[PDB]
Amino acid sequence: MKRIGVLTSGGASPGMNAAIRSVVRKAIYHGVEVYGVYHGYAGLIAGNIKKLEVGDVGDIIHRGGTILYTARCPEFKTEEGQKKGIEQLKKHGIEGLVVIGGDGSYQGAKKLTEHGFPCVGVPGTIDNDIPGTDFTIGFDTALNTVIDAIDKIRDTATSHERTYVIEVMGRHAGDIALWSGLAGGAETILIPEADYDMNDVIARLKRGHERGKKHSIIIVAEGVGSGVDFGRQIQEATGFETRVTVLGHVQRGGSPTAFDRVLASRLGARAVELLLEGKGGRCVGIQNNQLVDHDIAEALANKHTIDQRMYALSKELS
Amino acid sequence: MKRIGVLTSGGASPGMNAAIRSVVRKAIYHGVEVYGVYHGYAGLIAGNIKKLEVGDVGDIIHRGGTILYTARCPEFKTEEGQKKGIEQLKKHGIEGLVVIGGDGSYQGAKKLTEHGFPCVGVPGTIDNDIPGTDFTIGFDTALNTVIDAIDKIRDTATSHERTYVIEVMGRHAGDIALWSGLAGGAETILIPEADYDMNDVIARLKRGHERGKKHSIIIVAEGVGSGVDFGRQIQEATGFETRVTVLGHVQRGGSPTAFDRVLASRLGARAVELLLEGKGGRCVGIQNNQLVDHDIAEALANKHTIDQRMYALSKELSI
Amino acid sequence: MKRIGVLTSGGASPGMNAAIRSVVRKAIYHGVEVYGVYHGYAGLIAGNIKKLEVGDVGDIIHRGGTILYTARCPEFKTEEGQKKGIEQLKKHGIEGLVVIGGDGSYQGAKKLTEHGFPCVGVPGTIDNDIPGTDFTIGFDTALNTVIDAIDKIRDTATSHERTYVIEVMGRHAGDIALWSGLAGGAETILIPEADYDMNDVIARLKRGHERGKKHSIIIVAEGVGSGVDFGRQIQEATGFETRVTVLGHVQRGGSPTAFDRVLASRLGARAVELLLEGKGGRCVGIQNNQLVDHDIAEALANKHTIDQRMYALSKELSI
Amino acid sequence: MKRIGVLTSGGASPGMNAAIRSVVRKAIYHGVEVYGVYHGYAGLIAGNIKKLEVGDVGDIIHRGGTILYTARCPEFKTEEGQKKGIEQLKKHGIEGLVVIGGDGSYQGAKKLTEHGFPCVGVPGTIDNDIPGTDFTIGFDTALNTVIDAIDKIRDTATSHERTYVIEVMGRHAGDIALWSGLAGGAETILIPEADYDMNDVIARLKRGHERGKKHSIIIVAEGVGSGVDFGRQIQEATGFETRVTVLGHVQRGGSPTAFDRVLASRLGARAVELLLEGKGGRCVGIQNNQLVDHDIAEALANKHTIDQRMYALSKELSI
Repeated sequence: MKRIGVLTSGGASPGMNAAIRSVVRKAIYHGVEVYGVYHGYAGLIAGNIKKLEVGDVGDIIHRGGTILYTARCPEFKTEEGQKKGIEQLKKHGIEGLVVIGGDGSYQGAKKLTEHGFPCVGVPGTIDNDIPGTDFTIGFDTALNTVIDAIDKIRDTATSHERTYVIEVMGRHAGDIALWSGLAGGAETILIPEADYDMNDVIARLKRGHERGKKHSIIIVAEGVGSGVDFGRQIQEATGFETRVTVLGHVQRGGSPTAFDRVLASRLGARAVELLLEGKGGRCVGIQNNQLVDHDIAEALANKHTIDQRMYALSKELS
Repeated sequence: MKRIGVLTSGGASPGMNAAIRSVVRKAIYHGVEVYGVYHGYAGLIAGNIKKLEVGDVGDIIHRGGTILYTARCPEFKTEEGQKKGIEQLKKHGIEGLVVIGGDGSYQGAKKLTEHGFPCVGVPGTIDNDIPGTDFTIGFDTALNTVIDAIDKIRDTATSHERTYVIEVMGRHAGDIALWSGLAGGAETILIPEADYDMNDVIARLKRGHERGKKHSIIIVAEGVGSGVDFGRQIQEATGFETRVTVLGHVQRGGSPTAFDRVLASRLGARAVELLLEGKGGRCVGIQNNQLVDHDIAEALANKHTIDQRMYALSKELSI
Repeated sequence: MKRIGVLTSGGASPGMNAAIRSVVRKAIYHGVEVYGVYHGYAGLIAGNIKKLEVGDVGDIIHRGGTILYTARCPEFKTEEGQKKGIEQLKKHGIEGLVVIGGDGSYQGAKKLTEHGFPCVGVPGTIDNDIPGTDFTIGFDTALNTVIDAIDKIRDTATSHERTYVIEVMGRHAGDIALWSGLAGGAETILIPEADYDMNDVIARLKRGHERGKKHSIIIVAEGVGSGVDFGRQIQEATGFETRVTVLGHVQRGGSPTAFDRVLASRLGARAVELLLEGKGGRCVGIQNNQLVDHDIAEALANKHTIDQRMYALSKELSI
Repeated sequence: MKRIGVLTSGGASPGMNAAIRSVVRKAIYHGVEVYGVYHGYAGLIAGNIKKLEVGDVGDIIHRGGTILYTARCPEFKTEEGQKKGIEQLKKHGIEGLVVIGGDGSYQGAKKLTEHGFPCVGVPGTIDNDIPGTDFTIGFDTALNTVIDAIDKIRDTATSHERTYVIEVMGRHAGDIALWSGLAGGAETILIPEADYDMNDVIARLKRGHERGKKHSIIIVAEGVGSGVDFGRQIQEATGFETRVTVLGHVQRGGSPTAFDRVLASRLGARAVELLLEGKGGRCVGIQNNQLVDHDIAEALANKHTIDQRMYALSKELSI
């Protein structure tokens, strides 16, 4: 390929810029041209396209967010929209596309290949909810953002404010909550992939309160419910003053950790390799500490799960 | 004096441990013993008191929280509680008490000295709402905790998600919201002191959406209302999708910044000087970048005010 | 005036971007245009100049370094260079210049002012060594970068290997060393502004070890000497294993703290006010926690000092 | 078992406390008592041992260092010391030992193992140089400490000072340098496990400035040489001003990252299970993202390697 393109879609994840940097440098290394597609598939249809030079990625490896931006584009989820995209790619001489984003962005990667445009998906999201990869780019950073908040909460325990609820992201995937909860030494972790009894939870608060536990910290994945609601119900049920933190989109931001930069760099480069190998409709990932790549359709067909042992471990440790 | 005591009261504040360290080390340097009182005034009344050795404060300067803990004590708001408190101090041969905390800790200090027991207040709280000091110990750390959140939100630029409400601590004082908002480049800051026109907030929003502004960040002091409420109001009224962060007690936690450890070290040491030089019923502070102390009652009689020019400036820099 | 300019000179300082943003926004608030001058005085001479739009500082408040870049320029020390600069300014319609930087950047502002061109200086450097201000923009951030290192070192103590020497920046000023050493609980601090005695030092270290002091941390301002050398000088004197950290230029990098962003915002805006009021040849600062401005020549005439009580306090607390 | 023990040996490593916490909590869940052995093997021989209550580990998961302390012990490398150790263990009714530390600590585990005392090794070090595991507890945290410095150096840019040398830890392993180098966007990485042509290095450096590279960063593992010496070679060969930063022991310090805390928790817990399962003379680890365990002596026979494709990757990306 003489020229490829790269875009980000699905909302920000720390390490997207590291991944863009890798795609650009890896391709330029092999003599390939790289074009930035701004604003995701929306910018693709709109022809918001511009060459990325070696220097254009020379100061971004440590930056959060994405220099290419992202934008939702339902228009691309249609035939006429995909056609506008294809047309814009051909007009710019772009022969293949690296798509960095969430599972949603993958669908578009697939369609493009079917119409003779090799596209490879790179997992950029904090959710860690993409099949065919143990870890998505940004998950590690989000975890550290979450434990930063948990650590600070540990300093604030008094006798009358001793119970804390922290709501983290994770609409369907409990990964953020589970890993954060374990690393944060949380007493209770509520996730969608595991059922919980609010009585067992309240019972656990009291047991801790009895043996003199300095603080009870409850981690709640957003997919399970509102931090505000859980906290209010707990206070209502126990008489214990309950304080609530809702991190929100903070979890998507900040400079990527070392693990995210490294993962981003490897997957990004791997994506370029696949295109040059003539492969397409593939997504990259890491599995058992090894770089893998799967057919998009096959990968998307699996169901994401969490490590139950780790969930169980977290209960033992508290 | 041969023996003094030290205690922490009110919410946790980053730098409390640095203040405790300073109290202990400054006293020991002058050949005075320091006894730790645990759990604030509740612990004082209960007699939860124990000598602090030089090594008990050797690894705390950089630690958040307070090794002495804090606990509510309504009883100490009565003659009975004050008497019990004094009984315990006397029983342990404690001749003066350094109290590190917020507004309500100072009331206890005033009452104590009105009862003939030497007591000095040190301003330990994040919300900068203590008389006789430009800055309380913990405020600067809290500010940095808030902008950490704001900075991360600036990395999340989705075209349809560019409106963010962040609820910070305040209640009565808008200092945290004001300083973190100015430092964080917030578009709008809602503080309890000033009036706000929701009409103005929305117009400023739209004005920024038109000009292509990538992030609209609104800081709301809890004293003004709930971030979630405002987020809903703003989305209902503009159709701009609005995301909300409520930081909560994260703002009280974490390792103190350099400024807070310095302030804490200087102020804790001064409180000791005041006790050893016969003074009492005073609180320490920093004003116009100078170490000061005041009669507690006199200081408590002044209303706290936010810097009005800084508020005005923040509005000039956003637009 | 209807058009001003702004540039950055001297080493990079965290908060420079916050200052730039404030200059642009404040000017724009009063209907005035701002043109950025890139690569410092060098860029001013070479005519590297471009208008700054409101969107060009819309995302920098939290960024370290400077989007206008900085560079050395000996030519601007000469009258030919200075003239070529005004030439370039008047070519672009710039009626006043804001200069954000260290000592050196102030000389150029003096000269431009001697040549009848309205210029105001803003103190941007980490070493706190700029007259007419208690604190320079960047100082607070550097202290926090230093204590982050000191904090990590505390985690690595081991009774046999427990003596650490950290060398910090500050060419001729011991502010960084003094504040960071007080904030980090250092046992000993070496700065140009106070005589030291390695014997008095060695004894400290031993008395500390005698009573089982967990760790011994020594902070050394680079203007006093090398840390690697004080390290070697300390081992063969006590037999104590000694580790040395030299931080170097990390102290200049990083996102500015809340205090630096606030200072930078207040000083930047004040610099614009001065120009628009026709009051060039000044520098701005904060003194006794109030905003101030001074004639540059007069300010530069003042010698730099530190708070001796604070140095004395750090000695008292490290027992 | 009714009662086991845990200690830490080798340098300090972030996550040791999370590991200690997990050993203690996991044991308690199974109704086993845990006794702390302070100061590693030195303390074991000396009988520096005390029961750890469930509350002794209640606030350490996020703390750097180790509450049990670490110490060197040549004595334990001898038959006599080993027996005194076992004697002290029996003396306290300790039936099994969890050893958290570096490969030095594993030797002692193997030895207590040849003596028929149940011991499980847990890999706690930053250099990632321990057999039977892809990652050691503390490695990830150290990487992030290194890139924090590299990131700040990026804010420090000029035409004059554009070349930076950073010396990082690792002992005999290049892992820290390779991973931090890749994560930090280093132009050149010098590690023990791969040959380097200094002229290629020099040539690559010039190649970069010719094309106006923002900053040139070079990472040097300490086991390859001295940062200061490389920086001199480079300034002398290019005339480019080269600033050296030697991070030193700061890399061992700080609060563990999420991954280190999770790793520590899992490996600590697994280590206890192995003792209760009547195993011993094993070390635990993570390989291919799965919990594993191996015979100590066997694992100790494997040579350390790094990912060479990763190394090549770093070369490709820094053009």
